[PDB]
Amino acid sequence: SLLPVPYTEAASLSTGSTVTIKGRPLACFLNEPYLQVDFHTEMKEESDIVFHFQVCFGRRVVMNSREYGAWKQQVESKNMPFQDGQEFELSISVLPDKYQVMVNGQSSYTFDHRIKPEAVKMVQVWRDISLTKFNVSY
Amino acid sequence: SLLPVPYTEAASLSTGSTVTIKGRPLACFLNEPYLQVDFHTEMKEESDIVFHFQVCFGRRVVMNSREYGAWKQQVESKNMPFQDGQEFELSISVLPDKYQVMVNGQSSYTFDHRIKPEAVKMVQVWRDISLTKFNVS
Amino acid sequence: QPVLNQPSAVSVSLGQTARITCQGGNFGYYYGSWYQQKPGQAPVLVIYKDSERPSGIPERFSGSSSGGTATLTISRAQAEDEADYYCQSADSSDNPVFGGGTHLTVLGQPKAAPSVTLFPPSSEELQANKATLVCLISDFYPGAVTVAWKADSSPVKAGVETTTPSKQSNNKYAASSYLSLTPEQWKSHRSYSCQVTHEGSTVEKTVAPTECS
Amino acid sequence: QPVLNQPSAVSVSLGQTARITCQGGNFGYYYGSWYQQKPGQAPVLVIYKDSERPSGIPERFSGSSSGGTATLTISRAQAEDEADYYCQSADSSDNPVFGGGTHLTVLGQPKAAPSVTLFPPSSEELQANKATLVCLISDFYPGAVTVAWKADSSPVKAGVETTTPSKQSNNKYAASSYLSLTPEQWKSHRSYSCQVTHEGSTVEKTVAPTECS
Amino acid sequence: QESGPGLVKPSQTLSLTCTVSGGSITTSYYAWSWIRQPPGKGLEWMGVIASDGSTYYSPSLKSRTSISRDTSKNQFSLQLSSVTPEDTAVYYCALYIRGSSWSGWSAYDYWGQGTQVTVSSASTKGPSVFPLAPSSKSTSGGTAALGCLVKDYFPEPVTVSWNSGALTSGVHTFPAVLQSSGLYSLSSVVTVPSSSLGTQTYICNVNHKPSNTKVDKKVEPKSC
Amino acid sequence: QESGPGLVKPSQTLSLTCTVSGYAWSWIRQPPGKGLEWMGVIASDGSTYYSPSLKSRTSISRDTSKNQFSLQLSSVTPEDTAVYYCALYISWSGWSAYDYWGQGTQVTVSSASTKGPSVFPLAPSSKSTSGGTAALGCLVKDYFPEPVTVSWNSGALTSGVHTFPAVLQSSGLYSLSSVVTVPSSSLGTQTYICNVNHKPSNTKVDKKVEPKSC
Repeated sequence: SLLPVPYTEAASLSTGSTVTIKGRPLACFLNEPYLQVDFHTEMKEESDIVFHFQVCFGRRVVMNSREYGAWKQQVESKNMPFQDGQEFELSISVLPDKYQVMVNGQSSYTFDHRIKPEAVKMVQVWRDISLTKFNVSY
Repeated sequence: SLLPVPYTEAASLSTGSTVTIKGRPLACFLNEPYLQVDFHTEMKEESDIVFHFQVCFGRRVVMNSREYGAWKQQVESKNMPFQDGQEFELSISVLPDKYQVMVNGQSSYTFDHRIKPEAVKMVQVWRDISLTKFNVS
Repeated sequence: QPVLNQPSAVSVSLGQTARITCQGGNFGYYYGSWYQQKPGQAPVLVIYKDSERPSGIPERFSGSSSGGTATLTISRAQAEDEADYYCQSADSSDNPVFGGGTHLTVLGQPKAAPSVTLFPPSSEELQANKATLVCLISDFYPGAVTVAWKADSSPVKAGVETTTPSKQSNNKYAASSYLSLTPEQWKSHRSYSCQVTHEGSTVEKTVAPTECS
Repeated sequence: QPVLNQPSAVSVSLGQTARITCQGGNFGYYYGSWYQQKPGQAPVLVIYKDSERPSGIPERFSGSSSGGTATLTISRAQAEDEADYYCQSADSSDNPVFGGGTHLTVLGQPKAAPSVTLFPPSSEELQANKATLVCLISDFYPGAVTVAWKADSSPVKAGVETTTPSKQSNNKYAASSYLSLTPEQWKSHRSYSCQVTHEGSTVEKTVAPTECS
Repeated sequence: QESGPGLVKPSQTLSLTCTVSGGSITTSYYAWSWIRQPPGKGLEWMGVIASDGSTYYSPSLKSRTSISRDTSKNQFSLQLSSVTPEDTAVYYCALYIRGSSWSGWSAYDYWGQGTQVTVSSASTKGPSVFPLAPSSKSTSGGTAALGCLVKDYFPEPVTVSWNSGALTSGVHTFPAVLQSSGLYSLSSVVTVPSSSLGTQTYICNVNHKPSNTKVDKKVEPKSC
Repeated sequence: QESGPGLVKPSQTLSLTCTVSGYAWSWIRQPPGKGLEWMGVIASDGSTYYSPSLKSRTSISRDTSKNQFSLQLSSVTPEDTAVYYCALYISWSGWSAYDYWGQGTQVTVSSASTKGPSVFPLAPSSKSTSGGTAALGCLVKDYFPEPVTVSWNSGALTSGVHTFPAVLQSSGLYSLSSVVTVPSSSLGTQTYICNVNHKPSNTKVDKKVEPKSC
């Protein structure tokens, strides 16, 4: 039932791809657990990151990309629709110009493409959260 | 072999107590896994933190305390004896005036007492690391 | 405002053991310290970290702490322990607090008779069209004193301002009283007297303007 | 400095299809764009995001891309498409790169004979103690030309400044050569000649100082 | 050593400074704090400045308090803005010795002597200083207690030195009385022998700092 | 719209401004005859970016109230001589394209100063034609640096006009000429004046071209 965390899955995305995450944080929001979603160009975890999605539960969400091992301009968002101790559904919809990250079907963040989504070869879900479901839809 | 993470255990410390931790990070240092060690005043994790020890593997280590739910002055340290992908041994020696945190039996960080350690009732180990051993001396 | 709760005044006889409590405050989490303050003198640290005393402090001073209360213990009271005692702690590492203050009275101290010195108004004050009589009381214990003024045989009760008794450096009380008078009253009357009462006993002094004193 | 790899110059016949590749660059991650630039005029975007063309760009222009290569396509060539062509991409989101530039030559154009105009040094320049002969060639194809100057029969090569040939507005080359001489040489000689060779053929013009031309 | 005394009108801002050691050897000058004591009240903390850390403040006074330091002068200064009559207090400079980092529950071993700061709308009145001639009596043992009179001054305190600080034995400086009008007045008397009063001349050097009046009154025996 | 002078002494700091008339402004320069070279970018929403080669020497400012943005390349040397373009982008990425490009401006950095061109008229060929053909021109001698716009009769004559590119002379100066193709029918009624403008030195010389007396 439970997916192993860090969860690493080979995947390739394109305009229309949606990344579905269903899990629960492992700590109360006061202790500030993190959640991270990274879209990699290779199966090796040290590879470049097309889309970096890091949540600091209860505080903020930061997104960035890693190109040739270098972190680019970080984009910060203070919107925290996630609710303390409640299970969440996380969906990242790929659009031609940007990403669409919905929280329980509710828009919270966007990220304009810096690397074309066809470069994604690996998706990893890892941080202080429990993971129950992970699916890619088209 | 592996201990459940987050690991929460009741404990009480004083001058002479030594906390032994043996584990391995779950990610390479470039991806910046974290390790956090929090000394709580009650078994509830929402209780105050006498000693907060959070490692950002490969970049720095910061220490602080949470008193009445409020984070106090954070202390920053860049000493990173932790080695990428290698197992670590973490020992925190309690002194009368401060803490003495050794990394693989080698002193790396210190943190002067803000709350006397007798108020500690629970010790919690939780972050992107695997856990194998936990000991109270 | 955050303040520690401690009794305002506590009395102990000489040779007894005095204890001052600091209640209502945040302990267990924190440590406690103690200061001794003398009137007109800077405070002096007595206890730190709830157990230890700094160098110079006698072993008579000791401290206890439990829950949300700290107790200062003075095993063998002496006269010099008559002072104000403040307890100190924090609400948080970045915020210290101080106590409401406790006045400790050391009883059993030897009695002393008051010494009175009365000056007449100088020519300068008479040159300044005023007149003030200065009645000074020293070396008396305890401080409780009543002062009487007289107009050649007749009590004068208006225009009298008398100080609150305060200890000297030698642990004996001292007080003063001032009488506001005009050049009319002073030269027109034969003399003026200051009568001081202490523990029933009485002491009077008298001076006259035209007659050299 | 970072530059993309593309051919420097490319020739294509009118009505045929020309294709320009933009290779050697840090592709796979990023997209490619294309600009059309004529000398001394600003570039104009032709293709963006490797697939779509903006409105106003003719249907002749299309772009394809795959792996580490992008291809610029001009399906139905016209004469006006003769210009310099640049591709662009990035080595990183915060660092764009640009190509070396490609000149597209539209072949099949008819050859044209040169028109030569020779000016004598003006009275003012001679009045200003100078003299300049201007030998102007226009409407000629291709650019390769050699210029010869003569002192009534004698070749003169010193004081000659000859330009690099450059196309006109009607897509034909133009070049000029200037001869620096003094009014003494100007008045001392009967005439001066400019002998121009293009594709072997020769066309000459001559002027004389004292005789109005 | 503390300096910077005086009275201030409400809404003003006054500064207080603390000098290098005032009696402290081999000082790394570590962990300087400000503690004030309202008249007759308990001590009230104001702030601190640590060498390891940076600074801390109290929430009530956070908005109005500023602490600066000049290590080349080895002094650090307080600025309390928008003063009110509640800010009238004795301000102490306290030094933290313990080599550990500064904490809230930490204690201060060496305290500054303190100085009185009076905040009120009323202005400062110069003290009516007057000498007290010695008792004309001739004594078989030898005793003559002559003094000085400091009348009608506001506010407190008033330092009383005798013969420019040349006489300290047996000297008594009595506290002031608060009159119904609201003004203070005190006197200081020394117990000196009545044997020689023409050879050793005694002068009461009275200083009132909030009004900055320096008066050294010549005390002479009264001719009869 | 580009503005700013073209002369600068070495080791100085030169400025270029780009005007905006009816969402990310970038600077691209072109060394003479070379390929395009990126210099920087400044977004209205976001902040600035730079290229490492020019990172140390490049400073980008913005005037949103004027909707203008200016380049500053400090401590200029003769290596900084290039043709500067400002291109408009419409978040900004590296692979992003620029739809509206500035007309461009030539900036030449060298120790030499600016020389006013010794302009001289070129009288038309005195020959009279039965059909009508006369190519008369103007002469722009001894000018530095490039370029020079040459207008005829204050922009009233465009037919058959040819303005030749400049030649780099051995003396070290530039020189070009402009010739118009006008009919030889009326040569006493229509006065032709070559209005030559040299912008780096701001010299305006309008030379009166008249037929050579025979």
